[PDB]
Amino acid sequence: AKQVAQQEAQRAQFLVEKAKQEQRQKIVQAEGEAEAAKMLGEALSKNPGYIKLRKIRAAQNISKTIATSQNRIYLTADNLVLNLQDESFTRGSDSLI
Amino acid sequence: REYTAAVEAKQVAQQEAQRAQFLVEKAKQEQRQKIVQAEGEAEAAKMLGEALSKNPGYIKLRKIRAAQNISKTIATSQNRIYLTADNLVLNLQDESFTRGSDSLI
Amino acid sequence: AKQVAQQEAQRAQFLVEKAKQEQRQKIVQAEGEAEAAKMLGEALSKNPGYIKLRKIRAAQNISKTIATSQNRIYLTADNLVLNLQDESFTRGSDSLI
Amino acid sequence: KQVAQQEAQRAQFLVEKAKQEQRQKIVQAEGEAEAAKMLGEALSKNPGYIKLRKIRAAQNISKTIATSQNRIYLTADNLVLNLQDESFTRGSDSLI
Amino acid sequence: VQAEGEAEAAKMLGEALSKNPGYIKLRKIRAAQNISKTIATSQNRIYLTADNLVLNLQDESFTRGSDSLI
Amino acid sequence: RARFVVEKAEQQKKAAIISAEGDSKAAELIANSLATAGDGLIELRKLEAAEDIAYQLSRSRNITYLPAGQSVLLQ
Amino acid sequence: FTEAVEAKQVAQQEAERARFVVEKAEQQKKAAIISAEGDSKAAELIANSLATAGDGLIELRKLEAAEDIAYQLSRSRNITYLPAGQSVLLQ
Amino acid sequence: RARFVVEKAEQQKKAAIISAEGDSKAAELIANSLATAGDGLIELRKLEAAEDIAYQLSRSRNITYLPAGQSVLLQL
Amino acid sequence: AQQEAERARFVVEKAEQQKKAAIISAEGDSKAAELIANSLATAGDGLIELRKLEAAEDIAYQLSRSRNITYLPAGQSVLLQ
Amino acid sequence: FTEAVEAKQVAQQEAERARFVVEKAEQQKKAAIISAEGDSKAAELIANSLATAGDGLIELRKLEAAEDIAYQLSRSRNITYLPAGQSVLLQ
Amino acid sequence: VVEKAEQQKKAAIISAEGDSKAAELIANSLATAGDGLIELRKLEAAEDI
Repeated sequence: AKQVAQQEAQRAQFLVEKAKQEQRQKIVQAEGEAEAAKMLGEALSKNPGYIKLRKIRAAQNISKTIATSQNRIYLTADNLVLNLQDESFTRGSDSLI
Repeated sequence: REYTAAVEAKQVAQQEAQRAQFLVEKAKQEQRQKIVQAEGEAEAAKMLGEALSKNPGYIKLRKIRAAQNISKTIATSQNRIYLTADNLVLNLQDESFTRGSDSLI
Repeated sequence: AKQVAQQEAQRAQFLVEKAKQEQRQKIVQAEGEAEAAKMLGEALSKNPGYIKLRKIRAAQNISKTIATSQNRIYLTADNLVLNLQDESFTRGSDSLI
Repeated sequence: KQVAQQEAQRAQFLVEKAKQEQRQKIVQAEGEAEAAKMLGEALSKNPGYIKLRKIRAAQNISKTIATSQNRIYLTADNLVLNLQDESFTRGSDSLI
Repeated sequence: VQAEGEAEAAKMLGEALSKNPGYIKLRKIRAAQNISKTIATSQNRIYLTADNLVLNLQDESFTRGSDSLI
Repeated sequence: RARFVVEKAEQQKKAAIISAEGDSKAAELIANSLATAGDGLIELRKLEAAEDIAYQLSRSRNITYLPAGQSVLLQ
Repeated sequence: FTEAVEAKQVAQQEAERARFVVEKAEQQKKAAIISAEGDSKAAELIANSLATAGDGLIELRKLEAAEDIAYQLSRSRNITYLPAGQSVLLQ
Repeated sequence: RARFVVEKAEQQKKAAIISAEGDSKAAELIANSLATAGDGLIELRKLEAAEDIAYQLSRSRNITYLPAGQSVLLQL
Repeated sequence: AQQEAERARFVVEKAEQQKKAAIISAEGDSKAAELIANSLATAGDGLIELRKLEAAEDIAYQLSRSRNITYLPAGQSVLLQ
Repeated sequence: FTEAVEAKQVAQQEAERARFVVEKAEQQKKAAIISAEGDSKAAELIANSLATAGDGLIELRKLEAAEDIAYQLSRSRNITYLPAGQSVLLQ
Repeated sequence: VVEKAEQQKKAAIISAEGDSKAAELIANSLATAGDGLIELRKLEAAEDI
């Protein structure tokens, strides 16, 4: 009673020690992340096309994942690129112009 | 007779006023708890405000991380969840595709 | 019949006295509110961030309540912060400038 | 014509009923007029009182409908859970 | 024959109503009541608006009538 | 009937006077404190009232919450 | 007649019971003052720090609160998440 | 019979003007007071009536509350 | 008596350690935010864009093993299989 | 007492385990830096080309990926395509 | 039907005269007093309906 309460408070002291270690975990991640920020921002300052390309690959990776999922998925038919009469057909080439 | 039972109910009401006195002491304890939490938040606010006022973007990364943690949480939940297909980044041909790279430049 | 109703009106006379006691209760509560308003409104007139934090805390408390509720709750999926590709994603950091 | 005779009598009874109604109606209006002066002067300085009353009214309504047999479809902005929308700051914004 | 009746009715009513058509408004109220008594025993399925119950005291339309009097 | 109506007129008027005193005295006090200080108390009371209302309705199986804007079809 | 006299006596005793309720209410006023002081002191500490710090703390609290809420509501079959601007569907 | 109908119409006119007299006396008291004061009483009474109405309808199984507009649904 | 002394020590210790845990976590978040802000302030948000892309990959993976998750194409009506 | 002693020792050991989590996090930081270098070198090459060539590949690759994605998702009865901006009932 | 219609013309004129006299009384009182009675009557009828 007296000691179950007080020793749970001492457990909280050790949870504070655990919090010290959790702090270091977060700082490790922040250090590595800062390094990544410098490298990537400089590389992408000339042109962000890499993002676009990775986005494309992300789609492909995601399509591999969801193809075997238990997840129920409703997509748009525009992903099939079948409406050749749509006014958005030329959009890509119009961007190239 | 019945109104001596009414008197007993009034004695209970007096005891309920005494329980309200107890609640006064309970409120003192609660006030102290609120003060302690507020001190923690004030110190946190100073430290976080400096860093985040220099450049927000820790918030963005923390929000991405929060999305990941939430996905792990809800992946084993009992909730029925309807998300938008835009999270799958499969529609490569629309005006939202370039949005991120446009934000960079 | 009417005389019985007149005795009911005598009961209602005691209910008028009861209403006077209720009035004192109401005034006491109002005094508490006035004193609270001075103290609290003074602090919040400088910066209402407390309210914001309190609202956050309220959210958490409410989530603990409804987690064991008999209610049927339909709730926006925006609370899951999963849509990293929308325009709302940056608003928080944008508010920080 | 017996029904018509009774109906004429009932109309007379309704005249007397209307007299009683006028008495009751006037007295209630009298109470309301006094209340209007007293309360309206106080609220003309700051209606925040009724804001608090409204809050308390909500709570009373809640306690009532918690037992009610009605089907109640409430909005999800009750249960303040959407910390990410513009209504999160709205209250503190109006406070300023 | 009916047209002759209507012509006479029009002269009398047009004179009176040109001063203040509020009579019609009162008549319209009575029509509501009469219609109610009819439809109260009707075989029709009737979907009315809840605004007929005046219960929403918080709506901006609440004061509307008194605002018209001002 | 009139005597009963008059006794009730007295008692209803007196109850109304008591209510007017209570409400006008609850105002003033509150209204003056809120004339000086702001509506911070109002907002705080709203927050804790939301918590309380959520609790009071937590045990009902005939109360349901729907997202703010859009009806669906429920089960 | 007797029942009206009985109810009259009940109302008299209830008026005194309301006096006891008022005593409870005055103790509740004291407790309310205490909690109001707590809210005021907390608001003061937090307002002074945020006046110069900004809302960064609040943004982080919202993010971690979203995590906590999602966790807290995970064990609840009576909760359904719907996307903003959905339509119609039951299940 | 028709004579009783006419007499009823006369009695109804009398009752109507009694009630209308009461209405105007009430309106006079209240209109003067509210002209001096304001509509604070109106707002307070609306709140009290909201509580009362919620209570009166609380025992009905034929009343459903729908969330501020909203369109179509069915809870199964 | 003994329980009151126990309560004094327990409550003070509990509040103290709770505040200190909050202090440590706040300091960690502040230092992390400092490291991130100082780099992104000169680099830009390109990092964040990549993090969002790979986070979308991860989220899709995490929600692949659940029949309670359904994806809908922004605007759509009613159906059910 | 006769569980709480162990519980505080458990929290102590959890702090030590969190220190080991820091050790693996140091290695994760190294791996993250390596992958960040990979992404920055890739981004540098690609940015240098696209800044003078134009989007080019991005449009072509989107077409190729549309074919690829349709193919990969072809083997699933949990995926359906609805017309853009238009409603569907299960048929 | 024509025989009935002639009698209907008589009855219609009688009732139209009644309507016009009612409209005269009411129009005068409302022209000088206002239409407050009508708003009150709307409320009374709402309860009745």
